[PDB]
Amino acid sequence: KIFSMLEKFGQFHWFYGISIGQFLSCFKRVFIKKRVDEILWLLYQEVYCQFSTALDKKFKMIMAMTMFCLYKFDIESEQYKEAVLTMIGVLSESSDGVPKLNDDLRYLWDYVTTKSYISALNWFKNEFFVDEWNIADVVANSENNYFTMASERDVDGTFKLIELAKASKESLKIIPLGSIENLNYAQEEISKSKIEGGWILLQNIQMSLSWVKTYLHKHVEHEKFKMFMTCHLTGDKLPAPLLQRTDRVVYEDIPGILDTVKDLWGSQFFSGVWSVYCTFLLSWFHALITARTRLVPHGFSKKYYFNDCDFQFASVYLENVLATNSTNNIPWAQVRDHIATIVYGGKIDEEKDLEVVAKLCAHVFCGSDNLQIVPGVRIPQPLLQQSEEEERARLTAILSNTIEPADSLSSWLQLPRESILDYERLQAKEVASSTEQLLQE
Amino acid sequence: WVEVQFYWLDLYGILGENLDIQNFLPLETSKFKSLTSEYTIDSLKMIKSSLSTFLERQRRQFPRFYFLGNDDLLKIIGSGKHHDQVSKFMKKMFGSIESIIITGVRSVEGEVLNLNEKIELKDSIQAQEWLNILDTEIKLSVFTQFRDCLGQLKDGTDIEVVVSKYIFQAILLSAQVMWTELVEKCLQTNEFSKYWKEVDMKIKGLLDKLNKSSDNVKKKIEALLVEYLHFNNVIGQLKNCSTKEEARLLWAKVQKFYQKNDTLDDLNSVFISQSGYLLQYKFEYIGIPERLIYTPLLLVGFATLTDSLHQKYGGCFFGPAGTGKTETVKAFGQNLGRVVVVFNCYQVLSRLLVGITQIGAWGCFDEFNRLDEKVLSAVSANIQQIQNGLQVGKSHITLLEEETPLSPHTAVFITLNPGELPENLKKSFREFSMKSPQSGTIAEMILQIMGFEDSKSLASKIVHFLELLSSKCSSMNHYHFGLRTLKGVLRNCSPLVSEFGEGEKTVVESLKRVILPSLGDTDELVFKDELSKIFDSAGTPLNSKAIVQCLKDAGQRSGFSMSEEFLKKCMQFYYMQKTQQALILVGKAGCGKTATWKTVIDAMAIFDGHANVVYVIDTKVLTKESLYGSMLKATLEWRDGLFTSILRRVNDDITGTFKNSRIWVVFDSDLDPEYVEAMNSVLDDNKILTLPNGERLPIPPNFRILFETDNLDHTTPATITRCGLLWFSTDVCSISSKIDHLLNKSYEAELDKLKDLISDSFDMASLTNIFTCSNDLVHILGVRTFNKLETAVQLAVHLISSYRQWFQNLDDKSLKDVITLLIKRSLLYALAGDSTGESQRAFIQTINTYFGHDSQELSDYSTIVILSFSSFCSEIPSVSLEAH
Ligand SMILES: Nc1ncnc2c1ncn2[C@@H]1O[C@H](COP(=O)(O)OP(=O)(O)OP(=O)(O)O)[C@@H](O)[C@H]1O
Ligand SMILES: Nc1ncnc2c1ncn2[C@@H]1O[C@H](COP(=O)(O)OP(=O)(O)O)[C@@H](O)[C@H]1O
Repeated sequence: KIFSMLEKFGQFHWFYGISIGQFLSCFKRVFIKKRVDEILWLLYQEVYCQFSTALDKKFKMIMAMTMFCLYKFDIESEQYKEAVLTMIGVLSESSDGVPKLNDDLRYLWDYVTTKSYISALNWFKNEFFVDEWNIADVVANSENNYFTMASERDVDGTFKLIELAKASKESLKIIPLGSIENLNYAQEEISKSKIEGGWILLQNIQMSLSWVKTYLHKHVEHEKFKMFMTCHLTGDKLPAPLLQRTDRVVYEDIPGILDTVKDLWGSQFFSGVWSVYCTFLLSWFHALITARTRLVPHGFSKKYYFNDCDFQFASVYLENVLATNSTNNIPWAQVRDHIATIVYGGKIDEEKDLEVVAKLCAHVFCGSDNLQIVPGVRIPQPLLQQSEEEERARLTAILSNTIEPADSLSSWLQLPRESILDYERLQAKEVASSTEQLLQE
Repeated sequence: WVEVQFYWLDLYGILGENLDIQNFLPLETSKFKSLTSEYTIDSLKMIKSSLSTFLERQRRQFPRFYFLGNDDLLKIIGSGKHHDQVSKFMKKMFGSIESIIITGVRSVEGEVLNLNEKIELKDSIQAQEWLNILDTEIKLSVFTQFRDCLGQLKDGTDIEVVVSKYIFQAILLSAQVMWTELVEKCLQTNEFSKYWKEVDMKIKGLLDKLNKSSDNVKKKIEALLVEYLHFNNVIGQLKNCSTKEEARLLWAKVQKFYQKNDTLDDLNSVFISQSGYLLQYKFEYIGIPERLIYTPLLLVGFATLTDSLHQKYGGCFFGPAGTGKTETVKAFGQNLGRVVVVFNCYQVLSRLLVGITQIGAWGCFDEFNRLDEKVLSAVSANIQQIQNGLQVGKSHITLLEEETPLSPHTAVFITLNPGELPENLKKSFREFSMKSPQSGTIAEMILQIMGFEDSKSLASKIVHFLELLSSKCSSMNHYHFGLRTLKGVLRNCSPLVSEFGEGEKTVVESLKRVILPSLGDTDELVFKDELSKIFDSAGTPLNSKAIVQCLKDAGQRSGFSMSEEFLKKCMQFYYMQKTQQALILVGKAGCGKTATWKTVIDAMAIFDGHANVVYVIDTKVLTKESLYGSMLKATLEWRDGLFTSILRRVNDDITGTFKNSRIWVVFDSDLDPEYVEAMNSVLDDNKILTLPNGERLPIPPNFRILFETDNLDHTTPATITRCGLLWFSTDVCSISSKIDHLLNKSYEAELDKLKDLISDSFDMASLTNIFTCSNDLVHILGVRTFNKLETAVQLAVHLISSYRQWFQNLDDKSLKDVITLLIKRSLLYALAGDSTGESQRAFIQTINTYFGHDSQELSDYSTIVILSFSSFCSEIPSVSLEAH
């Protein structure tokens, strides 16, 4: 039954294709780690802890809930079967009625009544699947040497692999592509690391999929050698023989906003006080728009992808504006228009997204006497007797002391709570419908 | 032998004649000398492949010669003494110069340029040296025209005398410069009315000069008035600004032109400012090309292109077709005084790309999504390499595995039509999505430049009318209501103003003449209702009695019927061939197309007294090689195709008849894009024919091209919009009209009494009943009865003609019965002759019950023997077949 469910997952998307030798090796790991009920529980726990990290968050929740449902359907009675079925139905708003009356089931009904859909979905992992796996646990408990780390856009695993290499004290080599010189350098580095070992990083190989078809099929036990390649979940299809011979890892984008601001401002290494203040505001706005990007049903209407390139171009534009102004009168309207209708609206092909981006620009680049960028904290205007280092210290201090609230997706992005609750309800409906399609078939 | 001799003479003129060029390939030149002394084709081809490195060095000597292939370039090199074959192919060099006048050069559209000084010519001068000298000379001529125009304008001289002497480019950018300076001087104070009035009287005086000018002066003046309307609009907007912040923002958004007053250089002395962003003017001659009407969204596109190109990253457009991306790119490029090459969608593409990156010009890609995976990947990799080399500031780039120099001003532009580019391109490109351009502003400014007294209101009305047409009419394949159709309508308004005058009537009449032929029937009624409801003019009928009388005379001469639908189609074809050159006639099968244009030919031959020559040609019957030509690769021999032979014979004009006659070449077959893209150069306003050998055969103005087709599923909208499209919604006749025309035709192919009896016997009362009864009958290979009337007539009248030898010895009743029986048999074997036997007997019963019981009832096996009415039972001959 578990293998049938995983075959369905592999049929849903081209990245989830699960082999059979992997399943048998996971079953071997069940006994390796340290009566029939205990063996079955260890089977379920080990299979989830091995095959969760090869899926995205939505399919993670789907597989967790389906595994809990199958275990409770086989172990518990018919009343709990009907209760679980009707809770899954009311999650998708298909079956209406209270479950038959269990402390944990009462907690589920309390969470459903309070419309906390993400907590209801994560309750299964909170209750049954106690153990969790990160990227380090996957790479440490893997016998292979070739790894694929795919993810969505608006995020990258370069810093995560940097942290992993620092943790393992291994010299990593990030190899960007784009030129035949880059391809030759990557080939030479591969031919070197196939002898002397070492961790080698490959990034955004979907554009070089043709080079993959040319070289990797013909190419594919050294110590401290693990080849990493990064793909995109929305990209082109990778070859199946390449995918079956490697371990698959999916990374999740961070949910915070202040962390993004800190990460952006920690790389803007320097133009005096005004340039630094402009770069600070630009980092805040890039973080806010990147946070609003993922909210596809309500905040936006289409999943755009604002990388750091448009932030860099906006920084260049602000530098050029600040250079040609000796009167200390910043043209707020000009920079607002250029950000709204060229920089962060050039790729936009819809009117409503342009209007909301312009509204956010007016909210951020107003240049008021005392701006309230978020309801939590207010950034005062700089004074007229400061150098660059004093302003940098002041901005870092005013960045550190801020508190990220639990409603950052509503208060900081200026959205009604009903929209976010509707988005979460739609996600719950999708998860429940998918797990029903897994159940009845 | 001939090919070897020609190649030997060409290579001798290339390498043997000139000295000190054989050092790069000494062994190859020695082999060439040995084969020349011996005189082979294979050795010559191998040498010319080995001479590509020498050819590459030759193209590196003057990079502007790279734009041609091997054959054209070797033709250029061989004719290095007579100073010929170079000026003829000058169009492919710069795109805005057609020929060389050394006194000067002449533009593609027809503008002459005068050099600052003459350049000495000798028979021992290689092409590259004087080509580069001519390029420097024309650039310096543009610079000195800039400086003397600035001196004259700052002196106080009016624009009307400057515009009549210098080039449009110089006066245009001088007016831009002085407009920037005086708007700045107005910005240092709070006064804007005086410069607004000054540019207003400047526009009015330029219009007064325009209305009595020649063709080139009219084009140049319009190309100046578009920017002067821009200046008027900008100053009017700046005057309307409440605060100085809005004025500063609007002035930073729009383009500004500045000239450095301290740099000793000339080409690096004029820069363009927009929101603090600097771009370098190139000062390349462009002539008087098409100037886009300026809109605020055009300025936004200009601003985002400038913002992208400041950081050494090219621009990239994407959006629905018809929003004006490629024309926006072209206007931006020629606004900087440089020519942007245009790619229409691998070896030739990569060669053009490496030539672009080694010349430093701009590359524009149109409709990027029609490439295969391999060529798309290779082109994306090449563009990524070029752009990374530009970003890294590399003097040379490793593009296509050759070391070629990289200019810092090279840019690549790509347009897309989504409903995509790879990851590497989008990592190094900026995307812009323009909306629907304001057709109100374009229409208003083109109407103001055409002198319409009511411009804004009429433009709003016409764009609202086009929106209503697009939102109400059917969703046919060939229906285009974008900006192309509006621009074509307002262009075709130009010849109509001499008879209808400026105002609503000319716009309504041109709207009819352009839109109405291309619509169906319910679409035509919707168009008429919307035109009556929105526009005030009711469309009074003009005085055209002579032409309709001539059409009626030609129709009665050829036996045709003058039904009002046929008159409407004839008038549409005549008014559409008055202006448009290449016409397309579309309708159902056998709906009266060839008859229509033949009637038009006869009628206006009568009307004008002008001779007509017709060359009927089927498109699909002849192959591509036989239609135009076939370069015989065995000996590089040229065999002229039928159309090209006709064009050469009409260009030669040995008899001199074609100087006083009209020549039509119809194309009576289904349209093939492979057969129409080969003559796209004839299609547009260029009116020139390209050939595989490179000849540019001109087309006389009376040399018309026609197309006849039954469908438009396999025809591109590009040729549809450029052609005048005539649509036959229904048949142009009645059944009685066609039956009478066929009877008259076969009569031409007691005789008067017989003709009267035949014409009276085809009484429409029972004929319509039996025709609508047979229309409900199942016919194999189902064709309309309108296509069976021909069979019916040609069978019946031939039977009567063959039986005419026994028509003087029988009674009137017997003759009537014989005629009726023959007619019944003919209509049986024409209408229901393609149906089953039971249905044939049913149609026999229907004929008998619908022609009356008094008439002779035709039996299922009846016949006439030599005369009496017999049955087919008696004519069966018994056969005695043998054993084996
Ligand atoms: N008044 C008329 N106007 C037009 N056609 C007529 C008229 N009277 C008769 N005809 C018929 O039109 C025929 C001429 O061909 P027609 O123009 O109808 O075909 P077509 O549409 O050009 O054909 P194709 O589709 O094969 O190219 C004549 O043979 C005749 O039978
Ligand atoms: N400012 C302008 N002036 C004149 N025509 C314009 C302007 N902007 C857009 N157009 C129109 O854009 C249309 C062509 O652009 P488009 O169809 O996008 O090119 P492509 O088909 O190569 O994508 C033409 O109808 C042209 O009239």
